[PDB]
Amino acid sequence: FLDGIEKAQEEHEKYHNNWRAMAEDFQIPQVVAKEIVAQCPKCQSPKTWQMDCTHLEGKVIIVAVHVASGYIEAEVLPAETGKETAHFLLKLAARWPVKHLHTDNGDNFTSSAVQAVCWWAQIEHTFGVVESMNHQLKTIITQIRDQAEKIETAVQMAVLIHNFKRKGGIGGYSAGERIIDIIASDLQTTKLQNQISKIQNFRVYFREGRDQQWKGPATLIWKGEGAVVIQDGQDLKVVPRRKCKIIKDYGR
Amino acid sequence: GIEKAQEEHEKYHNNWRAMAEDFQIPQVVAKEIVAQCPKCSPKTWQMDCTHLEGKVIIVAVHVASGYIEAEVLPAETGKETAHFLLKLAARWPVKHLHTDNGDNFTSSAVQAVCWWAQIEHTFGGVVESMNHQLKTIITQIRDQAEKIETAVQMAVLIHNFKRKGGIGGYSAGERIIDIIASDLQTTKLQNQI
Amino acid sequence: SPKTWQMDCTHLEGKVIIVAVHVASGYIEAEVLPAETGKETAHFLLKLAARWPVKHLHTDNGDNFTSSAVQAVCWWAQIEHTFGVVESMNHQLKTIITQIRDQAEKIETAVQMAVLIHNFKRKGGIGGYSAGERIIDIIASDLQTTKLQNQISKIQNFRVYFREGRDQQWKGPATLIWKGEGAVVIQDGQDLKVVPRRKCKIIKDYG
Amino acid sequence: GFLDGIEKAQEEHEKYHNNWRAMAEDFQIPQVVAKEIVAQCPKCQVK
Ligand SMILES: [Zn+2]
Ligand SMILES: [Zn+2]
Ligand SMILES: [Zn+2]
Repeated sequence: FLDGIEKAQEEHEKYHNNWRAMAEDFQIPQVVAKEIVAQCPKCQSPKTWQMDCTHLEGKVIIVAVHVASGYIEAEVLPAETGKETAHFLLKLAARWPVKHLHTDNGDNFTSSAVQAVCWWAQIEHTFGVVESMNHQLKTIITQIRDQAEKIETAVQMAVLIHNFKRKGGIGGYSAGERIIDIIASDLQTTKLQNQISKIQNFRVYFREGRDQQWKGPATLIWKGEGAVVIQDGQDLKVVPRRKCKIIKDYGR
Repeated sequence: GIEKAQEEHEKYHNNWRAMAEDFQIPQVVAKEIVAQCPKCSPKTWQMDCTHLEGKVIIVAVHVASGYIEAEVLPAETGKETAHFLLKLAARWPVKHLHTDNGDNFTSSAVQAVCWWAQIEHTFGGVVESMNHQLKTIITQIRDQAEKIETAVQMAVLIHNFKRKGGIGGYSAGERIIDIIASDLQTTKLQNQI
Repeated sequence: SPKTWQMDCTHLEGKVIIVAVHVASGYIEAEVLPAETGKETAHFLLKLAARWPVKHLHTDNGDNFTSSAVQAVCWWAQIEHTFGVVESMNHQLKTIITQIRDQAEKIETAVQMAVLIHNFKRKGGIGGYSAGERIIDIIASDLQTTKLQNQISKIQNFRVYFREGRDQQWKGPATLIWKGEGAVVIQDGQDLKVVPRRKCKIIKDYG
Repeated sequence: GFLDGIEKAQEEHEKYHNNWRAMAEDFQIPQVVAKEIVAQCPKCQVK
C-alpha cells in the first residue's frame, strides 16, 4: 500500500499523471490519487451550448450545438420572435443539463422572454462552431431531400444522420457517444468530490512506534478496515487502526 | 450482406469503410457501392508548424490515434521540412499527407520527397488541439530541463506514453500499434480469402 | 525480449552515424551526428525513448555511452543500461547506402533513404515479412497479454440489479461476469446464475 | 418549523456567544445545526 503511494508520488513528480491513470496503475483508491494531484502546485466544458438561427426555403431553422462533442438539436420555427425562441430554450433545458449559453446579438435572443427563461432555469447567457455545423447540416438536408415531403421531416432526418451515422475524430465515434461519455465523466467527478468533503470533515490523533505520546492532529484522507491514510506536515503516511483515534473536527 | 449494405446506403448514405467494418464485406464491393450512387484511414498524417520562444516547432500527428511527432527546426525552409517528412516516412508507413496552404509545404524538395516515397499530398480541428496540449505539457515541465529541445522531446514522451485518456482509456502509442496491426491482419485476410 | 534495444556508432564518408536496432525484429533507427560527445548521444536516446517503448538498452564500453548525460536520460525515462547484431545491420546499411548513393546529394538523405529501404522494402525471413511488420506484431502481442489481465477486473467492476421469479422487487448489486446477447451471467453471494437480458439493469453506480 | 429558530439563534450567538446545548434547548433546533453555528464563529469552540 505505502509502496504504491510512494511510487505514485515519484511518478507524478516526474510526469504529472492524472488521478484515474494513477488509481488504475498503482492500485490505490481514487481519493488518495486525487489528493496526490491536489497537492501539486503545477496542476492548479461539458455544459456549454451555442445557439443560432438560419434560413432554408423560406423557413427558419434554429440550431443548438454542444461544443465539446458536436451534438445537434434543431427545430423549425413558425416565426423569428422571442416567444418561440424562449420555448425552444425551455425544451432544451428540460432535456439536457444546460448551464452556459452562447449566442450572438440578435433581436429575439435579446428579449424579456429569453431573459425570464434563463432566470427560471438558472443559465448564464453570454452575447458575442454553429456556422460549421449549419453548413454540414445543410449539405445533409440537400442530400436526403427527396426522401421526404415536408421540410420538418427532412430536418429531423438530417439530425438523426448527423448524430448517429457519421463517425470520425480520434477513436471513430459518433456525436451521441461522445456527449454521453463527456457527461458521464463529469458525473463521476462530482460524486467523488462529495465523498472527499464528507471524509475530510474528520481529524486523527495517532500514536507513533516506540512512543507513548499522541502526535498532532492529522487530517483524514482514507479510512480502511485495517489501515488509515493521514496527511500531516505536507506528508502522506499510513497508520494502522490500533494506533489511531478519529474525532470530529469543527474548524469551519 | 450486399443487400443489407445496399439498403443501409440507400437510407443513410454511409461511406465505404463504415459498411465494410459493420457488415464484414471486402472493400472493393463497398467502394463500388458508394461509386454507383448519384447523390455521392490508418495511414493519414497531418502536419503543422508553430512558434514557441522564437523557435519553430514542426508537429506531425497521426489522426486515427493522436500519435505525435515534433521537432525544433533551425529554419523554416523547404529542405528542412522535406527532411523531417523523409524521416517520418522512413519510420512509419505514410500514405496520405494533409497540410494547409503554406509556403514551406509547396516546394521542389517537398514535392521530390513526396514523389520518391509515394505520398498523396492534399491542402486544406485535431492538430490545433494537439498543439494546445503540447504547449500545456511544455509549460508544465519547463523547469526540468535547460534547453527547449529537451523540453519538447520530454513533452512528446509524456504525451505518447503517459496520458491515458479518452473513451477507451488507452495511450496514443498503444493505439497506433493496435490500429496498424489490425489493418495488417484485415488486408491479409482479404488477400487470403 | 520484446523491448530490448542495442546501440552503436560508426563512421562513413568522414561522418559519424549512430545506429539503434530493435533485436527481435531487426528494426533500424539511424541518424548522422555532428560529433561523438555525450550530449548528442543522450539526445538521440531521448528521441528514441519518446517514439518507441524502450525498456532495456545494450551498448559497448565506449566513451560517450558512459557519461552523466546518458545516465541522466536513462534515469528520467527509466531505462536499464548495460555494457557488454548491430554490426550485421551496419554492414547491411552500408551496402544499401552504396546501392542508392547516386540518388541523393548529401549523406544524411542517403542514410534516411537506406533506412526506409531496409525497414519497408526488404522482405525476407521465414514468413515473408519486413522489419516494420515484425516489430508491430511483436509489441501488439505483448500489449494484448498484459492488458488482458487488467481488462477482466475492469469488466467485473460493474453492478447488476436483477429480478427473479414472481417477486416484483429489484434485488441487490450482484457482480457482472459476462453480458451476452440474450442472457447475463452474474455472481451473487458466491453463486453464479444466468438471468435474461430483459430482467437486468447494469450500472457503474458512483456512490 | 425551526428555520426561523435558526435565524434567531444566529443573531443571539452574534450578541452573547451562547453554547450549543443552550441554543438547541432554547430555540428548539437540532443539535447538528447548533454545533455548526458554534463552529462557524472564529472566537468560539464547541466543547
Ligand atoms: Zn502535478
Ligand atoms: Zn449515396
Ligand atoms: Zn461565538
